Amino acid sequence: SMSYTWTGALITPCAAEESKLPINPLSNSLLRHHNMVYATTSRSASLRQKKVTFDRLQVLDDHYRDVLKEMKAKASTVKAKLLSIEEACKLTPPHSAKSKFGYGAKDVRNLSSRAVNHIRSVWEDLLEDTETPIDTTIMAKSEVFCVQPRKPARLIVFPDLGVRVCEKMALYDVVSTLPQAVMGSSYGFQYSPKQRVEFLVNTWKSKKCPMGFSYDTRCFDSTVTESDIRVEESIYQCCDLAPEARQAIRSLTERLYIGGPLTNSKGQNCGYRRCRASGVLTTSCGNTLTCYLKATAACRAAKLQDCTMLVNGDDLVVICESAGTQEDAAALRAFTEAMTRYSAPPGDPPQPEYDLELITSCSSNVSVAHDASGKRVYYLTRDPTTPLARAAWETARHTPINSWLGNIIMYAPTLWARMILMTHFFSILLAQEQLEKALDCQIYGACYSIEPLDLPQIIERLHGLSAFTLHSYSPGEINRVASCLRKLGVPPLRTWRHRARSVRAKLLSQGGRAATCGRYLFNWAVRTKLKLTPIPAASQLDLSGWFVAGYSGGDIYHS
Repeated sequence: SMSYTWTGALITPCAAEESKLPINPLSNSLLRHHNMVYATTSRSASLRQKKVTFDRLQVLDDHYRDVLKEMKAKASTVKAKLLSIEEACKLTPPHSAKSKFGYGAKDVRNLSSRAVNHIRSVWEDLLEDTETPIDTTIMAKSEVFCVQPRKPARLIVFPDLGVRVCEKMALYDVVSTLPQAVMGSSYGFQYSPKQRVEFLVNTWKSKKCPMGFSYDTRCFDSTVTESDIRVEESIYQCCDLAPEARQAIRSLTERLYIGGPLTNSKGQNCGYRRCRASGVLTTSCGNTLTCYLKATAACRAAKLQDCTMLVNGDDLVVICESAGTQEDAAALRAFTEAMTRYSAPPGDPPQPEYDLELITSCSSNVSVAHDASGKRVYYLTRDPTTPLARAAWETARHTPINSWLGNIIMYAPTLWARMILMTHFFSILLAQEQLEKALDCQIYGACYSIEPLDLPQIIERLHGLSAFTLHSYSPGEINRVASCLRKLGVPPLRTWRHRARSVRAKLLSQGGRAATCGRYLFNWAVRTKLKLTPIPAASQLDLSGWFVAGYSGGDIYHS
């Protein structure tokens, strides 16, 4: 059926939309070519609609059903708990979109009487009404990018804050625990960057002759069918659940997940969704499950040998035993026809790779570097263009989320993150004495509140001490970085080394946590390097729950 249907009304914005990168002194010392940095706005929604709207084709087969039975079997071992209104409220992000019922995020997080009563009533309605479609709002997503040799805004769809709190009560545990129990090592959100790199390399090294490929589904969300969502429910249904939870999941599937009416910010009727909503709690879990089910069966259909998959929602990467150049190519083509039949047509065409570093999954790839001793260290990196563009934008305007902080944490080992992201921002946090001001960043969809001064502990725990001593990067990584900076108008690396020397100096002067930041994060700036030893306060840090599950668009916040 059509993924979408439109009345004709337009996807509208609430407030104004900044699209051009301002001419700010602070951001300008970072990226001079400001006209190459733009932000999507509703003005291009039309273009996205035209692309995400289409008729879905799906033909299931024995392979699909065998894989589904296998997954259900594992699902059976799970026992999910219903969350208390309190627990679910504390998950609501402080800046989560307010409800159209006289209360918002803050009121929710605060167990305010009004908010709570509506939540109670919304929950009761989920238990009594098992059919009535549930309203959702549709917005043009505002994301920053660099021009190309422009991308239209993505569309987000989400129910009222009230329903969102109920989703958490009935599904937070399920989506935080089931993916793992079902997909085992193949579930990607269980791995921290280091861990993922480990899994990729060990896997690659275990194949007699490895062949790997990433597979890009053309607009995954709109490809998810009513059947996929029902099959996804059938899996949640194998869990042990409290009666009201089982009903809440049933009602939520029929009234929200499978589809429903779309309303713009003006309260007008935009159309109807019959595919995945990008802004619900089960979006990450559903997509990882759906994509895993289809890919596994497709691998069988294609006869790929001894496959090892890693799934992160719609992102998919596969490593298997090579059967030969020609064979692999045909096998990949088979795999693709299988996916197309399962309703997961390719975007870019999948290409077989025989060098791990060439494969790109989750927008990242493996690269090598050496530590103090010269030992080789695999780490995860990526073309730094988007990260940099957003760093500049986030520098010129105050934004709800700080991708830079999120990128430092996920790419702490990279050349650009250490030399650029670290220098620049610490430089600015000093000048404005906000090294202690906690900022919100995002990790796998979840919103985290973090103090920059904690970065050293965080980084050590998630990557190890080598993250502060990596050096002698591969030429390809260096060239991509250098090339990038030239393109964006960002000062060359030598200039960053100089700036870092200053930043570090000032940080050390301050002593305390700051002095540590300078000692660990910038040890690469000096030549008479210090001997970096384990940071005490690190392991004392509670990082459990940091790399357990994805929550992209799940309205999750536990910090």
